[PDB]
Amino acid sequence: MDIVFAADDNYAAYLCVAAKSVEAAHPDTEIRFHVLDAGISEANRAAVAANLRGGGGNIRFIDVNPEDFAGFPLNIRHISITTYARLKLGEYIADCDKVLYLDIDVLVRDSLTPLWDTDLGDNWLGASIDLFVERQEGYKQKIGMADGEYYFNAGVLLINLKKWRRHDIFKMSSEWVEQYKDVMQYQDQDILNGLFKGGVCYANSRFNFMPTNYAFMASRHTDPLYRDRTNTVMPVAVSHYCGPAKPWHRDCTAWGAERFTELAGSLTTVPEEWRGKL
Ligand SMILES: O=c1ccn([C@@H]2O[C@H](COP(=O)(O)OP(=O)(O)O[C@H]3O[C@H](CO)[C@H](O)[C@H](O)[C@H]3F)[C@@H](O)[C@H]2O)c(=O)[nH]1
Ligand SMILES: [Mn+2]
Repeated sequence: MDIVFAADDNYAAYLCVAAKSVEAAHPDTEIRFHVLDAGISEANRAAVAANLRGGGGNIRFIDVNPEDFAGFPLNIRHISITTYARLKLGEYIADCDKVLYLDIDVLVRDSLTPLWDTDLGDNWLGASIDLFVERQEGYKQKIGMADGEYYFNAGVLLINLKKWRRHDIFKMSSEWVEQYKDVMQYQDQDILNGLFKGGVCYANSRFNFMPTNYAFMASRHTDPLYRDRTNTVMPVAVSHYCGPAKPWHRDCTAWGAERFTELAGSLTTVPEEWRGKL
C-alpha cells in the first residue's frame, strides 16, 4: 500500500517512529512511503530512511514549499504550517490512484488492510468521524455542514487521488478559506470537511482512535450508520494522539503512549540530535 506522511524538520524523528509502527503492523505487505517534505534536513532524511526496511528503499521525500500556505490560519500552537501540505496531494503524487494519509502523531497497532481495501467509489476520501468536533454544539453548521453530514478527523485519510487529480484542490481550498476564515477553528481539517461534505466514506473509529474515543469507552446521533462507525471495533488499529498531549511529551496519560517509547528504543540508528526528542 501507499502511505503518505507530511513533516517539517521538527517532526523528522517522530516521522521515523510512526513509519516504523506502520511497517511493524504489516510484516508481509509492501509499504511505499511518500513524505511531503516541508524542510527536513539531509541528515534527518538519511536517518529516517536508515531506520526503515531495506534501509529506506521504500521511502520517497517530496519537496513542498511551506510558503504556499502562508495565508492560511494557524491558531493551534502545536501545529506548524506543514499541516496544510496535504491539500496539494493531487499535485505531489502522480503514481497512485489511492493513498493512505496519516498524521505524524499516530501509532499503528493493527493491520490497515481493511481500510486500504475500502472501495471509495466516487467519494473524495474515506475518514473516521471526530467525536469531539461532532459534539461541539453548533460548530459543524458554522462551516456549512448539515446535521446529517458527519465531521471527520483529518489525521487518517484514505484518499481517492485519481478523483483529486481531476480538480484544483488548492484553489478550491483557497476560496473556501476566503469564505470561512473568520469562523474556522480547525485549519486544514475544516477545509477538507467543507470541500468534501456529502462525498465522504466513513471508516470505523478503530482506524482513528483518539482521546475522545477512549473517553467514550451518551451518543450524539441515533442514526445507525453514525453509531456503527463511531462504535470502535476492537482491536484499535490506529492510535491517534490528536491534541497538545503527544506520546513524545512528558506525562502523557494518553492510552497506548508506551508503544511510542518501545518503538523509539528499537531504532537501528538514532542521531545524537534525536536523543532529546526521543
Ligand atoms: O511541528 C510540527 C507540527 C505539526 N506537523 C504536521 O501537522 C500535522 C498536524 O498536527 P497534529 O498531528 O499535531 O494535529 P492534531 O492531530 O492535533 O489536529 C486535528 O486538526 C489538525 C488541524 O490543523 C490537523 O488537521 C490534524 O490532522 C487533525 F487530526 C502533523 O501530523 C504533522 O504532519 C509537522 O510536520 N511539524
Ligand atoms: Mn494528529
